[PDB]
This record gives sequence, structure tokens and C-alpha cells, in this order.
Amino acid sequence: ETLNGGITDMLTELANFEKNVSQAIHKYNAYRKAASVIAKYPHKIKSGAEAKKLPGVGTKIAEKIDEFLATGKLRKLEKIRQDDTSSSINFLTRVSGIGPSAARKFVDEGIKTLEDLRKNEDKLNHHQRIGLKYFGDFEKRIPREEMLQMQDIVLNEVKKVDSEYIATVCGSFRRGAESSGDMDVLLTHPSFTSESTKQPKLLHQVVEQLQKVHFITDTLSKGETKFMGVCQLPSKNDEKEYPHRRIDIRLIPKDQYYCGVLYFTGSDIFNKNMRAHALEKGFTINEYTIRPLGVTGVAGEPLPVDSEKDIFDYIQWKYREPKDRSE
DNA sequence: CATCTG
DNA sequence: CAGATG
Ligand SMILES: [Mg+2]
Ligand code: NA
Ligand code: NA
Repeated sequence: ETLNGGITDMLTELANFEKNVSQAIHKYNAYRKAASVIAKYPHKIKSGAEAKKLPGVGTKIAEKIDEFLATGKLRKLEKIRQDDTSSSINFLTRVSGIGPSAARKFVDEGIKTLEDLRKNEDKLNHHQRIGLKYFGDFEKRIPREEMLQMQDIVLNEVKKVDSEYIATVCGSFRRGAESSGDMDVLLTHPSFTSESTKQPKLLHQVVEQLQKVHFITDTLSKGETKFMGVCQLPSKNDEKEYPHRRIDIRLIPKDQYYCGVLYFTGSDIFNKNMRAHALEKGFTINEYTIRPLGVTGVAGEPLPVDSEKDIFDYIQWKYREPKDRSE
């Protein structure tokens, strides 16, 4: 946790770089388990050879750890922290919609910058376009003080369109957090489920409304169950308008709301532990359901959940207010 | 995993 | 349809 920090970090840099610049998935994937194992490792890795000793730890990584341990640095690491090529790929990628893949093309075309992008607004696709347009706003965290207003907003519109809607804002916002990075609303309706054959309108009608009233500004992607967009709190009495914020809306069949809701609320850490315990308690958990774990090895059959309560109960656990779902 | 591009 | 993104 700090005993092998630098090690795990450099390894991180290293891995990262393989996947993103080079297309080195194998290698990349290599650095990964390695930093993972050295991570769990209990003592102070005083040397390469010592580390080698670990699974996932071969000759090259060892060699690396050595140089690093021997000197406060790594050449290759330093060669990579320079190379404008490597750097550009790390940056272009900050643009929502631009992945590595793309980040590569652009560079090999000479687009290595924000300006490069603007000038070449043509090569960019819609999502990337927006992405570009809101670069700044996209990076700005979301203070709960807005979050509350936002939520206040979605909730009132979802309601008006249908009394039967059930909206929920998950995420860290849901978990207490003072600021979040994007709004994520869970959504269901009684009239939509596991079996029930579809109802796209279920998702579209609302989406509409939100943009009706102008909360939704752009559309990144809008499928029949997942909508990815841009929103923004109405700038009051002109002087101070709000940043544009990322937001996603997802339709969920009423029969798996809470698991989805539970799940989305996180944290990851709250998850696993929740997951792991459920396993003990003779169960199974994932995004949509909870299943009584048979003995023959495994087994399914969606136990019935009417609230986050119904879940905990199942695994016979202490109901956790969203706040305390931290770890 | 769902959506989009081309 | 593969392949990319979030
Ligand atoms: Mg968040
Ligand atoms: Na990106
Ligand atoms: Na292939």
C-alpha cells in the first residue's frame, strides 16, 4: 500500500503506456498483473531478483524494478515522459469520444492539440464534437449544490410525465459525496420488465421532456435503454451560467431495479464485500439480480427484490445507508 | 454492455 | 458486420 508504491506506480506508467501508445496489449496486460501481485506483497521489495520470485514477475520486469530501485528513475520511463508523440496521445484522449485508437490517427495526421482539433472539426464525429466543445466543462467536477438542483429537476419532470416513473440518482452523489463528476439516473417503470416486451417510449418520453424544458442540451448517444447526454442548469439571471454536465439515463425493468440501483450506488469496494458476503450467505449478486446459490457447484433463480432492503436481508446483512456504503 | 460509425 | 467509446 506504500511499501511497494513507486514500484506499482512505475509499473502502472509502463503498462499504461503499452496499451495507449504502442498497441501492446500483451505487455500492457503484463505490467498489470505484476503491479497487482507486488501490490498484495507483504514486504519491502529490496531487489529485482526478490521480486522475480513472484508470479507474473519475469526477467524484464525484474530488470526494471532493479534500475528503478537502484536509481530514483527509469530511462524508458523518462524517454516516454518526453516524446511528444506519447504525450499527445495521452492528451487527445482527454476529449470525450476520443479513445486511443483515434488519438493515434489524429497524431499521425498531425492533430496533436486542442487547436489542431478545432481546425479539423471535420474529422471529428458528433460525440467527439461535443466532447470538444465542452472540454473545459467536461473536466470540472460537479458540486452537490448543483447536483441537488439538477436532481430536483429531473425528478420533477420524470414525475409529471408519469406518476409511475421511478427515478433514482445513484453514484457518489447518492453516497454522500460533496462533488461528483456526472449525473447518473436509474430508471424504471412498473410497466417494464424482464419478460414484458419492450417499451422504448418509456425512455424517450422523458428524454424529450428534459430537453423540452431545456435541461438536456445535446445527445451523445440515445438507445432504447440508455441515453448518454449533456445538460445544464438554467442560468438564473444572466451573469453566471452553468457549466455543461454529463448525464446518463438508463431504463431498467422494474424487476431488477434495486440490484441495478444497489450496484450503481457503489463504491466498487462496497460491492465486492457486499458480493463476497452474499456468497457466504448462500448467494449470488450482480448488476440485475440475486440468486440462491445451489450446491452442485452453482445454481440460479432470481430471488425477488422490492428494495435495497430486500437484498441485504437476503444476505442477512445490516442495511447500509448509502453514505456508509463507502468500503 | 449498449451505442455508433463507416 | 467489426471495432471503438464510455
Ligand atoms: Mg460520479
Ligand atoms: Na476520451
Ligand atoms: Na480480430
